[PDB]
Amino acid sequence: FNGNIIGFKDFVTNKTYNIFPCYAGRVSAAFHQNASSLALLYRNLKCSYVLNNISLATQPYFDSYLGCVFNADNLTDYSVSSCALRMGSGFCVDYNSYRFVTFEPFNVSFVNDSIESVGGLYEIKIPTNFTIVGQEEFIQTNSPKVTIDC
Amino acid sequence: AYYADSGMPTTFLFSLYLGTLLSHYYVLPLTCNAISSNTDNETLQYWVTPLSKRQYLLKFDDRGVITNAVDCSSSFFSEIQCKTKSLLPNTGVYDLSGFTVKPVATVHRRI
Amino acid sequence: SLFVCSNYAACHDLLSEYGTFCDNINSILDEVNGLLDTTQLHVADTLMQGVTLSSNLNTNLHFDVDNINFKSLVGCRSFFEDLLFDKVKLSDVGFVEAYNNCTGGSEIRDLLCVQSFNGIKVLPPILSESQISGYTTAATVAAMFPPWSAAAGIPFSLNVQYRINGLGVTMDVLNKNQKLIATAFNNALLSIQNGFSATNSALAKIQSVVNSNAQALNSLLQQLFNKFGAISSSLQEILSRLDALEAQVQIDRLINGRLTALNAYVSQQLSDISLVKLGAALAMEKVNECVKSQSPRINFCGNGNHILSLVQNAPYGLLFMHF
Amino acid sequence: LNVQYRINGLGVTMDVLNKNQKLIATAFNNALLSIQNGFSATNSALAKIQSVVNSNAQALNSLLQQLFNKFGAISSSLQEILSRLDALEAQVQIDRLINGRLTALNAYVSQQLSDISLVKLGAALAMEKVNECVKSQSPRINFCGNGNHILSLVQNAPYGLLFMHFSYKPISFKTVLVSPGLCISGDVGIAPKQGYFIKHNDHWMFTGSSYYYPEPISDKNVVFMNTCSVNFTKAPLV
Amino acid sequence: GINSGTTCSNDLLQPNTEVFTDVCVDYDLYGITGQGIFKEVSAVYYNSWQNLLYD
Amino acid sequence: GIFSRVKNTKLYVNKTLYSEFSTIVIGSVFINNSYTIVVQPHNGVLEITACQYTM
Ligand SMILES: CC(=O)N[C@H]1[C@H]([C@H](O)[C@H](O)COC(C)=O)O[C@@](O[C@H](CO)[C@@H](O)[C@@H]2O[C@@](O)(C(=O)O)C[C@H](O)[C@H]2NC(C)=O)(C(=O)O)C[C@@H]1O
Ligand SMILES: *[C@@H]1O[C@H](CO)[C@@H](O[C@@H]2O[C@H](CO)[C@@H](O)[C@H](O)[C@H]2NC(C)=O)[C@H](O)[C@H]1NC(C)=O
Ligand SMILES: *[C@@H]1O[C@H](CO)[C@@H](O)[C@H](O)[C@H]1NC(C)=O
Ligand SMILES: *[C@@H]1O[C@H](CO)[C@@H](O)[C@H](O)[C@H]1NC(C)=O
Ligand SMILES: *[C@@H]1O[C@H](CO)[C@@H](O)[C@H](O)[C@H]1NC(C)=O
Ligand SMILES: *[C@@H]1O[C@H](CO)[C@@H](O)[C@H](O)[C@H]1NC(C)=O
Ligand SMILES: *[C@@H]1O[C@H](CO)[C@@H](O)[C@H](O)[C@H]1NC(C)=O
Ligand SMILES: *[C@@H]1O[C@H](CO)[C@@H](O)[C@H](O)[C@H]1NC(C)=O
Repeated sequence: FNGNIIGFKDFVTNKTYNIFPCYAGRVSAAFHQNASSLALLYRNLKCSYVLNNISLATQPYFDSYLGCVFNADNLTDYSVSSCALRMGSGFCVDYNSYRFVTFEPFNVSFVNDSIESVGGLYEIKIPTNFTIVGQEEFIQTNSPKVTIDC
Repeated sequence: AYYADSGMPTTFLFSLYLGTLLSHYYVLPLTCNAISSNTDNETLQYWVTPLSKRQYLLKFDDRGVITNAVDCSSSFFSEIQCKTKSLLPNTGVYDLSGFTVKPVATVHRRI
Repeated sequence: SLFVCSNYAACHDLLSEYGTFCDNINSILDEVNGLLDTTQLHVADTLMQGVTLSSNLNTNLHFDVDNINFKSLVGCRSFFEDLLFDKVKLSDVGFVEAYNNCTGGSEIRDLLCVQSFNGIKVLPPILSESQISGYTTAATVAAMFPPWSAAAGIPFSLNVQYRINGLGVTMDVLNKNQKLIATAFNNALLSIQNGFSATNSALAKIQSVVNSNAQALNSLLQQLFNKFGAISSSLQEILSRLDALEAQVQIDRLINGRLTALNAYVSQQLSDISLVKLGAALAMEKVNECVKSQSPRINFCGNGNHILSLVQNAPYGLLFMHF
Repeated sequence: LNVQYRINGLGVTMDVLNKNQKLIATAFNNALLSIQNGFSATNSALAKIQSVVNSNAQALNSLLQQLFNKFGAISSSLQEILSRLDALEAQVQIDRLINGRLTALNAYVSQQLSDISLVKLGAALAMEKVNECVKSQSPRINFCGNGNHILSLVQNAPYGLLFMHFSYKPISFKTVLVSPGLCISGDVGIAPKQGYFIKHNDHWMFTGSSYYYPEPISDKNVVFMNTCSVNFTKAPLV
Repeated sequence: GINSGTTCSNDLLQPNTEVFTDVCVDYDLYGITGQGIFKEVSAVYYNSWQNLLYD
Repeated sequence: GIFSRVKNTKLYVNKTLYSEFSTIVIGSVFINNSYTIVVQPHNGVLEITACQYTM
């Protein structure tokens, strides 16, 4: 529709073609100050296809739902509470070397109690101490009054 | 032409407009008796590495001396760090687009 | 480095003199994605609250109280959001899958990956919809089960009873038809899940916003094919049949036309994410004045006499159900 | 008295804290000293104001190098161009060069329009905050402070206003066996407007919604009910 | 070597003037043109081949 | 272009310390034209003979 090529035929053997365009460009990388190595991520592309493109990387491949992550052992057993190097879809990497640990920001405390009306009554973990805490917040209300001579 | 016997970075000597493209380099033989002295003394150690078009980083200190240099062409840590104006970049997920496959052999448009 | 010029070194040399401008555009992209992720975490911790639920939870054993069904909206992935995910296939998970089909094979009409092959990449959001839907399910079952953190420690039927106290309705006729009004909510829930088969206004706006996004992407696709006063639109033929000095005016006119197209697009994107921030903040406001605790502000949560509301996860947004 | 009546609305009884006004006064001044020492740590608010000043400083810095970009022109310094080329050969690049300068200017004022609109909306949000939970206390939760927000006070800031908030959050809890709502032998329901009901020592006592305190049952702490539901707790006698 | 170097066109004869400090004047320092103010300072980081400082 | 890295050859003749290394020629065709380049060291001092003489 928008003038985009699809395929051709040969005038010799009269067989057709589908010209899917090729791929170029890298994806991303990850770095930390106290680390010294690099964490490489190659999303939306197969690890075996990446290794068949040029050569075999020094770090072993790790294929994920996102893609091919390098130099990081995937570890979904533990969950990082607060990350700063976001891989996307709740995923992150960190240095102690570099390894891949799934990320969740928040969780529910999961109080070990009942669920139903025991004798028509409920087990609620009500507070017994009185404690307050101040809260810090800022709202920007003003901007510097810039000008320019045209 | 550049040399610096003292100080590990090199400095300017002179420029020389020729126009003729320079093509070949050779080291002369020195007809000398024994600089090695039955391989018990020193020898000659000219080492060579070619140059080409690259963009680098030139870090200056308070006294205007070249502190460090970054290739920005070999590794992936060669880039990012030098494009973030530091010897050591901050944490972040920085994208890369420094690779193109270019495996082609035939380019024609014909009737 | 890929869009305005793909791979041509003589072209990239003329890109290199003015690469500071597109680097500034990339920094603009970085900060609008930073506000996008910041608003996503804002959504995450405003849906989150001081919630405690009992750790001995089983969604399949105990799932209903006083004969109101929730198995459409009970998750951990609920059927209620999965119906909407059946109604539209252009999710970010579907985007990732569509990137996964485009590695060789069939479907030569594959617009999403030839957008990626031309340069523009729809990044997935940093939070999966599975955990967001699980968070909304956790908030809903917190509202439905003791301790009622999302219902201020009050049972759900008691929330309905105490709300209908405050709306000019006495309790004398109410005490004999709890099952009748429970079936009234059940029939309302069946009606609103059955209404999604018809093209609703919610369906109209979700396909409107995703088709607007696709139309903007296709507008970027034809911007490569625009002349901008040049004799052609791409770099290979003008690098071939011209000698790059008479083609230099063609090159810089096409790259400044493309850069102005990106300036218009980043202005549109910053306006769009400002709208996203305003709509998001209004969503925060209506969440914490309807579902966490109802407020005496009339005719904003629901048209007419509002009683209560519920929030379900949606593709690229939240689905708000009001009663 | 203002803060005592304010935390009463959050579900706290007054009998315990009549003896405990001194230690919550120390909690007040310790919270102020903690947030005063909170600015010694690089917290979010200092990061926010530093982000604002670095953002518009970087914007006005990026305005400078738009003079120094190459564009299609052979240089960026017009002075050496006019000392290098004649006036007739100036306009072959300088007219579209200054056109690029003006496109940079009107683009820059378009982002200025966007940021002034969003900071006007931020000023409106700050206005809503200061007239709903600074000069008064509105029934609207999780808007000024997270959790049980008590009240807020506003201090002056450079290019903004600092919004410090008093919030209530206890440190220890206690399990208890309670029931929300019940009824009596005269088929009259008993249900808390705030809090729960504890049964101990063969009598049914009343507790608050934020602290374990068994209070004697009364008619002023309760909302009346004509008939209780069949799925409610039945209490004999009065 | 545009407006910089040693080969000076003396077709228009101009006498070499001392550096008038602390005034807003135009300068022709060995062919380097512009307009600005010079303040007499002290520097030690300069080298034999190095004569200009850049920002 | 090329980069060279030459460790000094500190040979110590008795009470006459020397540091002498080899001689390099660079050029295009190395004839009586094309500006042939010959640089040699002579015991602490370099001698550049960069002229289009015969080879
Ligand atoms: C590049 C290389 O392989 N250099 C050799 C070098 C040459 O093979 C050779 O000297 C040049 O003459 C030819 C083309 O045959 O030889 C070195 O070893 C010599 C062996 O010929 C060594 O024995 C030298 O022999 C002399 O007899 C001589 O004049 O040839 C005496 C001289 O003092 C002696 N040099 C010493 C001991 O250093 C060489 O000259 O060192 C070995 C090089 O690696
Ligand atoms: C009080 O409410 C509970 C919870 O709803 C009732 O217990 C079950 O409720 C479900 C759904 O309403 C029914 O399908 C079950 O048959 C109920 N179980 C039993 C044993 O009744 C409970 O019945 C209610 N009690 C009264 C008196 O209404
Ligand atoms: C097939 O190709 C031949 C030449 O290779 C051509 O002459 C012919 O027309 C084509 N089509 C058919 C149907 O044979
Ligand atoms: C890195 O090392 C420094 C210096 O010891 C230390 O202060 C810091 O806590 C370490 N970790 C990070 C994340 O910076
Ligand atoms: C890590 O990834 C590999 C493949 O990339 C997978 O087989 C393995 O199960 C993963 N480990 C987990 C999910 O713990
Ligand atoms: C509540 O917490 C405070 C915190 O220091 C503690 O001193 C006090 O003993 C606790 N208990 C009561 C009943 O106040
Ligand atoms: C992607 O598309 C191909 C071709 O239609 C298909 O064979 C494959 O199953 C698809 N992938 C998934 C995950 O369905
Ligand atoms: C060049 O002209 C100047 C006058 O501006 C004159 O003083 C000088 O002698 C001339 N140089 C010659 C003739 O070599």
